[PDB]
Amino acid sequence: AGFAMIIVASYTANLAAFLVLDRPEERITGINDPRLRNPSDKFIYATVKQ
Amino acid sequence: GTQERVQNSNKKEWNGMMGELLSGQADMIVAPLTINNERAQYIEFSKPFKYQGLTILVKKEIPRSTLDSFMQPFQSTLWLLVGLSVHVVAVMLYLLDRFSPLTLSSAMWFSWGVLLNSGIGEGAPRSFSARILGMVWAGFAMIIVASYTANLAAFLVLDRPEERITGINDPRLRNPSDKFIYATVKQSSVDIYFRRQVELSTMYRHMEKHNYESAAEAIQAVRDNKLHAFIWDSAVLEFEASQKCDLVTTGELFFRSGFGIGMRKDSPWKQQVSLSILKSHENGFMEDLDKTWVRYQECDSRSNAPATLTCENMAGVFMLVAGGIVAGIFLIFIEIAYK
Amino acid sequence: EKNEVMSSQLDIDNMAGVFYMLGAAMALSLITFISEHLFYW
Amino acid sequence: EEAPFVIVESVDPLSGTCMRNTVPCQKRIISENKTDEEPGYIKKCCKGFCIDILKKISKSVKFTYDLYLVTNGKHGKKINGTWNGMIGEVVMKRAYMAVGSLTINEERSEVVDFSVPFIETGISVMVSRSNGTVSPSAFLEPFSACVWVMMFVMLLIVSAVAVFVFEYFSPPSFTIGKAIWLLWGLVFNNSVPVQNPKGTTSKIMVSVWAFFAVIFLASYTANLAAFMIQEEYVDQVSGLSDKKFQRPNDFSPPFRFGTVPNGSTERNIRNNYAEMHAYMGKFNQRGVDDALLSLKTGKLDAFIYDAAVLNYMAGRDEGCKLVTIGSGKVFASTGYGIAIQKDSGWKRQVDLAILQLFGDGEMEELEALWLTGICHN
Amino acid sequence: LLWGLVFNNSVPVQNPKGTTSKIMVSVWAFFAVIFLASYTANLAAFMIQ
Ligand SMILES: *[C@@H]1O[C@H](CO)[C@@H](O)[C@H](O)[C@H]1NC(C)=O
Repeated sequence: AGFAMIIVASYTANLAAFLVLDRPEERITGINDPRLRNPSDKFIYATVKQ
Repeated sequence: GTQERVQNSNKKEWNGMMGELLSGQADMIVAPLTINNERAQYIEFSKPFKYQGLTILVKKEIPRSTLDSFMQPFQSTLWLLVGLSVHVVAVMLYLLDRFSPLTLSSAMWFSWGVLLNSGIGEGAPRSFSARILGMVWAGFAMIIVASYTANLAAFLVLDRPEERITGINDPRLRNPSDKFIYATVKQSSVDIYFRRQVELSTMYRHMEKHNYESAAEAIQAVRDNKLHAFIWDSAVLEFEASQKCDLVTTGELFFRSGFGIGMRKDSPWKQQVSLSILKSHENGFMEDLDKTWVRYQECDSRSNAPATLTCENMAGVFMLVAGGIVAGIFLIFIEIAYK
Repeated sequence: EKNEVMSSQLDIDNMAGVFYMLGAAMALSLITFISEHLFYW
Repeated sequence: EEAPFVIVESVDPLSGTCMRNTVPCQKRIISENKTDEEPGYIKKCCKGFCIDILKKISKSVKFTYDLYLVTNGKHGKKINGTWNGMIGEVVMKRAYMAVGSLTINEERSEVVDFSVPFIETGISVMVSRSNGTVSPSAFLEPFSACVWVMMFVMLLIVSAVAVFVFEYFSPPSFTIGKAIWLLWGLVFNNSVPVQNPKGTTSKIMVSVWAFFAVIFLASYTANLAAFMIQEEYVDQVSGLSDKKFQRPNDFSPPFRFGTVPNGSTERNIRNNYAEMHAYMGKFNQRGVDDALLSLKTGKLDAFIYDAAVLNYMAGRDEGCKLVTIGSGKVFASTGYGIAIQKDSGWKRQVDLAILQLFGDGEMEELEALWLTGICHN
Repeated sequence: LLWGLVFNNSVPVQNPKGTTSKIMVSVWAFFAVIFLASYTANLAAFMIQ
């Protein structure tokens, strides 16, 4: 009995610690972001000419 | 050693090791002496024996969950509103018996049984209305328990104590509070470095009232919770942060300059000593000395895991149980008396 | 920015929708009961 | 520009010159042969960390300069008693100074003077970031032994109360084992019990034991869900002094580690480590880019190079799939300096100026601009 | 019986016997254990952020 409950309490803490740390990413903030000062190739972003 | 104005005369003279090296009382300095700019004017520092930086040293704290009670994630009104709510539902299930389509004591036992998840009780309502009422009440005993557990495990997740000081750009260090005593060792390289800066000097005015008379006294006072942060070299702080298991360096080194054997500006020893140190850093002799003296670890890995619930914070439920046994004895006297 | 580190309690109003659901279920139960009573007449 | 400290951009196409950030470096490289005296003069403009150090040194010291870039050499290796590269240009009284990456040692200091080191550089290992798994002892972690032993003693005293219940009022006996099984089940959410006979103290007594079981179990789950989240940390190796390198064959299928042959790191290793150099030669690798590609495809287990280049490579890597155990445990930690002319008079002034830069805190700004990356966190 | 088995238990009377019947309620209990340990995890992940 003590082990059917350790398997269910452990399956739920693992499911709700991978549902908590599932943040997609962190968007660009300000201008000091290192990802903006040196962007990747597949990160097309531009402004209005002139 | 540093430069300071004398008490009575006008000329400025060095102090301690620098003064004893300059004033013909010492020909060499075999000791940890960080190479600086104010000292290289009159001293010829050889190539550095070991590299290091300036890092902070704070005391390690107990996680200390601080739960203090079980009804902690419910607010005393919600714990009371749910109880009358069991009975209203119990008395309604009981009243839905006289009308045609169950026993009142048993219907109120069954609402207690469905919300405390207990197995006690016997019998189920037979009318369709009371059946749907119990069918939705089950759904509400489970929303109260699943909601009490997500609230308990989202206040046990966000229970981080604080964020220790990191590096030197921390705004809490450039302008510290009154009850944040932290200082350094008087007359050293850190003193000159803080006196040279612009805003770090505005904070250095604040450190200056209390600076320990030595690194050993400062390390001793840090443990006694008398000093909150000690900024020193990191070869000595790494040896303090390992042996005692309650000292840990939080910040990152921000002043990269190592020690060096320094003799006066004119001597033949100055030339051969820089080659001996460069040659003996390469053939691993310094590595052997470091493995022999400086690094033998006894406490590490910085687990920093959250707190494990102790019997000091989870005693409310045991008090509730003990209380259950005591009221149970009075109820047994009432049962005998009622019988 | 505004940090989400808030030990939020569950006050008498922060979690009240379940009680409205229970009340609506009790109303529906009374409706079903009066319907069954009319059917048993 | 063979090191990520100085770079080469040909020239701004807007004004035909370069901006006010870089300094014009004359890429005076002999292109084809010695048939003519044409040095292939194309005025480029170099910038970076060493360029900024050099530009700060000249204002703090009154002098001018003109970057004669390089001719037939990279850093300078003694060949047939003749020096080439930067050391060869300095020793022939043709340069009088050198900057960039010199990796000061004894052989270069023998004939060429050196200033104080402005940055550290040794031998750091580079390994991939091992994923951090949960500790094998975590289910029995979120509750101390005190909680378990009290729960057990409370179970025992409630069983004692249940055997005392046997003297209740008028309403298969209710033995001790049955009550124990019933209370053991009620804390691990249910097994299959037979309960109190009746008797309002008995049913009530099991009912308030169920209320402590509902709180104990929704508190363990919350505490387990709060540890699994935060704790995460692991380390692949401790450095060159660990048993993983000293005893490679005394393990699972052995590790693979090699460096770039014909260099400084290989020379030291061969000088102070025989079996290590042999095992590294048994797993030699190509250039730094091919070594990174091999580390990405899981072919090499540890890369050996200088600390600064590996740190720069790991700072700007795609994601943070690279690590460098490095830090305090770096072997033969030398430094980079400015190779002044032998027995010159500018050595003292330039090293004093470097120490003065070190004093106020501008080199930290230079490092934060040119030496940090995305994985600085 | 199946309404109870998804909100952790009320007080039911179960399949008479018959291996398809007991089995059938047993695999409905396995979807109730996953559904309920998944709602709790999802509720614990919203309350936080
Ligand atoms: C770590 O997890 C990522 C997830 O995609 C995986 O690609 C990688 O191979 C894992 N590394 C190890 C050492 O398990």
